[PDB]
Formats: sequence, structure tokens, C-alpha cells
Amino acid sequence: DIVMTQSPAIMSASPGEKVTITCSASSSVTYMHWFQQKPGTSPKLWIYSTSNLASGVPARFSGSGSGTSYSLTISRMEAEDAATYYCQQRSTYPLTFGAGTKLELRRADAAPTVSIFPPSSEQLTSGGASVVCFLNNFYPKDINVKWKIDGSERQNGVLNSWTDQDSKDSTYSMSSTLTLTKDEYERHNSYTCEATHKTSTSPIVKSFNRNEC
Amino acid sequence: IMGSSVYITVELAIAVLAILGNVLVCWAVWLNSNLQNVTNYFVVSLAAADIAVGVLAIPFAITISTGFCAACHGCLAIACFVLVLTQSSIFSLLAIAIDRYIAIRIPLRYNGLVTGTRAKGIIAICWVLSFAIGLTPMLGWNNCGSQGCGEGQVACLFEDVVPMNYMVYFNFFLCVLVPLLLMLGVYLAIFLAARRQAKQMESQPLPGERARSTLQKEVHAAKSLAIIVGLFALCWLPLHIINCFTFFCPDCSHAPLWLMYAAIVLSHTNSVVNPFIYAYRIREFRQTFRKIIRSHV
Amino acid sequence: EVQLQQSGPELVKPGASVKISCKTSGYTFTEFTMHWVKQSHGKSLEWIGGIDPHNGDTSYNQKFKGKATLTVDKSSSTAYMDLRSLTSEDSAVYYCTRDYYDYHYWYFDVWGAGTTVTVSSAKTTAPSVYPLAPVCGDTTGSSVTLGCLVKGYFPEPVTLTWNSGSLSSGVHTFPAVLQSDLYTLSSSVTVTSSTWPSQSITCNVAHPASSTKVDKKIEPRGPT
Ligand SMILES: CCNC(=O)[C@H]1O[C@@H](n2cnc3c(N)nc(/N=N/c4ccccc4)nc32)[C@H](O)[C@@H]1O
Repeated sequence: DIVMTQSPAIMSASPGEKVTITCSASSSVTYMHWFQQKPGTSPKLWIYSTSNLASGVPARFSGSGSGTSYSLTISRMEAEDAATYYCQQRSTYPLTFGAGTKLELRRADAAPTVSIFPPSSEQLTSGGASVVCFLNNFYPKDINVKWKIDGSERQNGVLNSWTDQDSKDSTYSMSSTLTLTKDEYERHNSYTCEATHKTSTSPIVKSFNRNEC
Repeated sequence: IMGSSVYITVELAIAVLAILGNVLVCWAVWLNSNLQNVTNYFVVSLAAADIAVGVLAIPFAITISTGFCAACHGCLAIACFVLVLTQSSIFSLLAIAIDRYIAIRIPLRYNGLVTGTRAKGIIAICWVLSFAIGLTPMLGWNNCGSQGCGEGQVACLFEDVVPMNYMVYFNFFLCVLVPLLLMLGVYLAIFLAARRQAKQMESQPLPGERARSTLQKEVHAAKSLAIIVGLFALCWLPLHIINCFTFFCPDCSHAPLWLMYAAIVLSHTNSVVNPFIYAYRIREFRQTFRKIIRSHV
Repeated sequence: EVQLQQSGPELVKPGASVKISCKTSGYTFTEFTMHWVKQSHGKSLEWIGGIDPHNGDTSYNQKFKGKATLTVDKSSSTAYMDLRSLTSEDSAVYYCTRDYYDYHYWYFDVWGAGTTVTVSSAKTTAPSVYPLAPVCGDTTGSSVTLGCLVKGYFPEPVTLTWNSGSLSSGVHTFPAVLQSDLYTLSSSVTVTSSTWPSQSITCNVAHPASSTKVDKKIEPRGPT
């Protein structure tokens, strides 16, 4: 068949910046379509017949290409344009899409806000004990979390979850939950999580002692 | 007597066949409401013209095959009558071709160009042009304006009364050549459009109903116009080519009478072959024909 | 206004089959072909096949032949896809699109909302919700962050709201993670230090699969 390879797979761009993304075809193609998809929503036609903007598509978008290589460009980046774009081919069947290019909005750096949470009394009654550390509203994506129990690091049974780029803040948030049994949680006193980021010369540390609460 | 008898038999058979086919087409269009539109109106006008040709033009042409001593102007009028009827048939065929061209290549303006009384206007224009071209010899452009019989009376043959310069420079060009060129151009345009649509669609399996309908209409129109142009040329070109080489070749052997008879019967076979073949190309026409035949029997 | 209305979510066990619907409106249904696209794991768009509603002609991707069967209801102006012999691989989001003809070429004009099909034999279990009050400590100036933990539920999705949607901004609900057929989700809400504990902040967790509604009020921690 035919293979669509898009570049770059992941990209960030400041508002107002010119953005061009390409779509490589394994063999020659006559026309290339473009679809924009935002998270949680269905794909929408963006560019058809390699140059024509769909209905409701702003004039800042342009399409170009022929044969092997195709691309679309944005004259000036806007916050509304942060989405994923797929190129479609219908010359030689079956129809093949591209892997897509996740386009992100470049932001000013922001330090994360770290908060720690001891397990609730309800979970203790159920024999479980989970300590939750929240890292919210930081930029860029790269971040690290360290769990220390009574002065020594603990890498056992942690659950890390990351949100996508925030719709308003255009920041990122991370949730780190450390799960333990009630006996081993009651066997230790000090619990802490550390957040190392480029925005702080020293890691952000939040700690608590079980002897208080 | 044998040649005259066989010529008259062939002419009368052609006349009867034209009458039957064209009245059948008119009956089918009159019956079915799904057959009532502008294109079928032009087809019915052509069928009525061919009915007139069979009833009047063919017996009149047989009358000019005698050569009995008769007044020059009466036989000139009879020749002009057959000319006018053939002109009406040819112009109605050209009108059908123009309607098909407008339908295929001008879809949006089609409802604004041929619907309503504009079809009647076009048919009236065709008949007016037919009468104008066919009745030009009566204005003094004739031989009588030469002693087969004497003192005004002549032997009533077509070439004795009708000048050849009118038949070549005027009748052949405006009436048989120009409509033929227009029909050929329309056929070429529709053929090219159909093949362009086919080449566009061949890349994709499972095309839309819109594209399928477009290709179907274009191909059907192209083949119908191919048949129309081929039959029109085959029927009309021989006789007028004979006239052209009679006018341009001095003292050369005048076409043997069997060739003249064959050319005349082919030119008259034009009127029976069109537009019955065009009608039979459409499923509704033949379904109505079969239903009428079954109801009669 | 051309619209394509798809079916609802379908949770089925392996070996079963589902039939997704696509209700068309606003255009002559038989004039344009209907196509189906599968998006699995996110960012993986695959063409399943297409069907001509006028005459029933179909062209399938050889990958999905036998897996998906496209039918059409001309009277009802709807298009159906039947996904037979479902496994965990077939769990994805399926879209229906209209293949418009521009008289020059073809393109997918309108896309359906999409249907989430999840296939697994894992036991459906109700969530365990634990409210996360802030550490005793003291209020750290500008704002206080509250949490809510959803432990051991199946399957996705689960809707989490604060004060039944009264708190929208400042909320970070995180994607769930599986640990041996059990999802775990956590949410964080941050509010002004003067709001809590002066006002009431509650955690609203809903699991449509188990049909359970539970609200956990977040209150200051007592002795442990
Ligand atoms: C749209 C144009 N209309 C026409 O051409 C119609 O007029 C007629 N016609 C035209 N040119 C003609 C010509 N040069 N000779 C003859 N007959 N010669 C004869 C010789 C000996 C015995 C009997 C006959 N007849 C001719 C014919 O009917 C044709 O269909």
C-alpha cells in the first residue's frame, strides 16, 4: 500500500510563530487531505485537495505539496490551533492516515505547586494507605518526583499520572500516589515527596509526620 | 418499368415505415406523463416533421420522378415542398442535438433556456428557416427565369427546374453541412466530457451516486449523439456529394440513375431512422412501445 | 445542517458483537457514501471501509474484512457497522464520516461524534472514594489544595465533579491507571485560603457502569 509519515511527531510553538508541518508519502500521491483533532473530540476536515481550506478554517492556514512530500503551514500561531493534525491519502487504496503531529503552545516557565496528602481515615479502615502528592501548573513538561520515607528514598508502589496541556493555563500537572498497606504505613513516621524542576535551584519538598496526623 | 416500379416501391415502403415509427413515438409521448418534457417535445416535433416527409415529401418526390409534360412553376413548387420538409426534419434533429448539449454541458441554465414556450420558439425558428431556404428558388432563382416539352412546360425532374448553384453553395452548405458540423462538435464535446469523467472516477472504487449519475448521463448522451451523427451523415452526404461533383465536374458522366435512386432513398431513410433509434435507446420509450403493442394485441 | 448522530458507548465481553449506528440528516443520504474510521489507543486513525447507500456497494480494508460489516437503512437514512468477534484489540473509538463529492475529488466532509467500544471480561466493580484533606500544618498563604482519590473501579470512564460542577476552574482530574483490572483516578482542586474550611467543598464521583453515586465531604482531619 502506501505509508504516511508526518514530521515532527511532537512540536511546541509560541503564539504568532510561523509553523510548517510536513507529510511524507512512501509513493507518489495526487491529493492530500488534512484533519485537525482536539482531545476528546472527533477529527474535523481542515484542508482538502491539498490546498483548499474547509468551511470555518481561518485563512492563516495554507496547504501545499505534490507527489512524495506534502505540508501545511500556519502564517501566525494562535492558541486555538493547538491540536493534532493528520494527513490522509486516497490515491491508492486502502485509505491511509498519518501518525499525526501533536502541536503544543509554548509558554513562559512556571514553578510547580506541590501539596502532599496523608491517607484518609476511610482508607485506613479498609487496610489500605495511599499518600498522594500533587504537582500542578508547571511548564515545561519535564519534571521528576522522589519519595522518601524516614530519610530514605522509596521507589516501591508509586503511581504517576500526567494531565495534557491545560486549556487556560497551558501548563502541566502531575499526580503521584504512593500506595502501602496499613501495617507498613503505621510502621514509619516521616513521608515526603520532592519535585525537581528547572524553575528552582533546589527541589520543592513537602513533608509530614504521621505522629501529628 | 422495372426500375421505376422498384424505386416507387422502395419510396412508398420508406414513407410507410416513417409514418408508423413516428406516429408510434408521438403516441408514446402523448400517453406517458413521465415521457413529457422538453427533449421529448423536440423528438415529437422531429417525428411530426418525418410524418410530413413520408406523407407529402416522398410522394411528391415520386411525382418529380415521372417527367411528364407539366408547367415549370408547379413542379418547382413541388420540389421546394420536398426541400422544405427535409429542411424541417434536419433542423429538428439539430434542435434535439442542441438540447442535449445544453442539458449535458450547461446543467444550471438548462431550466432557463429550453423550458416553457422557448421550445416552441425554437421549433418555429426551425420551420421559418426551412421555409425561407426551401422557397428561395421561387423568388426568381430558377432555370425558367430547355425544350423537353416546350412553351413553359417541361419534363418535371428535380434538376430540370432547380438550379445546381443553389443546391451546392446554399442548400448543401447551410442545411446539410453546417448542422452536420454542429452535431459533430456537440458529439465530440460530450464524448470528451464523458471520458474525462471516467478517467477522474477510475482511480477511486465506490464513487458517489452523483458521479455515477453524471457518467451515466454523459455516456448515454454521447452514444446517442454518435448514432444520430452517423446516421445523418450516412443518409444525407451521398446525394449532396453527387450534386457537388455534378456541379464541379464538367462533361463528366452524370451519376447513373440507380445511384441517384439510392441516394434519394437513403436521404428519405434518414427521416424514418431518426428519431426512432434515439427513442429506442431510452428504456421508458421501449417499455411504453411494448405495453402499447401488448394492449393492441 | 449536515449531522451524523452515532450510538452510545458499548461495554462488551470478548467474543461478543456490537452494531454501531450513524443517523444522517440535512442532506440526501443516498447521494454520498458513508465511511467508518477506527481510532485505537489515540493518534491511530485507521480506515475500515465504505458503503454506498444507493446500491449497497461496499469496499473494505483487507485488515478489517470479516471484522466489520457495513449495512444501510435507506428508509431510515442511517448507516450501521457490525463489529463481530470482539477482542481487546478491537477496543477503540469508531467514527462515521460522509464522503462528499466536490465534482473534482472526494474528501470526508462531516464526521460523527464517535462511539467508545471497550471489550474486556474483567469484573465490573464499584469505586472506593477517599477524600484527601490537606495536611494539618497551617494554611500556606495564598491558597489551599484539596484532593479526592478514586481507588479500584472498572471500567472507564468515571465522571468526577466538585460541588456538582459548581467548581470548574482550578481543578486537575488526572487520567486513570490500571493495576490488574482496576482503575485508579485522583483529582485536585485549589481554592482561596479564606474559602476552606469556612465553606463546604465536596467530591462528586459517578460510575455509570456500576450505577453508583457517592459524595464525600472534605473536612479537617481529626486525631489518628
Ligand atoms: C435538405 C435537402 N433536401 C433534399 O436533398 C431532398 O430533395 C430531393 N433532391 C435534392 N437534390 C436532388 C438531385 N440532385 N436530384 C434528384 N432526382 N433526380 C431523378 C432523376 C431521374 C428520375 C427520377 C429522379 N432529387 C434531389 C430528395 O428528395 C432529397 O431528400
